[PDB]
Amino acid sequence: ALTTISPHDAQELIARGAKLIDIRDADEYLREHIPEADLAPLSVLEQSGLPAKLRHEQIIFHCQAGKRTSNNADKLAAIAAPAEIFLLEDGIDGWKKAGLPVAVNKSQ
Repeated sequence: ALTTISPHDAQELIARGAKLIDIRDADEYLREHIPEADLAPLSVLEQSGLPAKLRHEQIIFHCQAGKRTSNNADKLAAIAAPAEIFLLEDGIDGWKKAGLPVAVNKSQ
């Protein structure tokens, strides 16, 4: 189910109970961390497979500012299956769409 959403409403699903699988770096990005996310890179999505531990009804798949997801966003949707997989409109904004900073090593 190669589908996507808008960086405004997508913040409703996640806030509704949607797991956000970040298929990005870990330590390289350890600096910042979305207000949720769920470490699950191709490595894990492959070696581990579907994010069962982070599987519910509808799971998302994104965490970039436009690179090349569509490349393997198909088999990927089948990797997190059986489940409703979705992509995040080219734009890491979304959560930042409302000028909201992610979880940094120093919040307070």
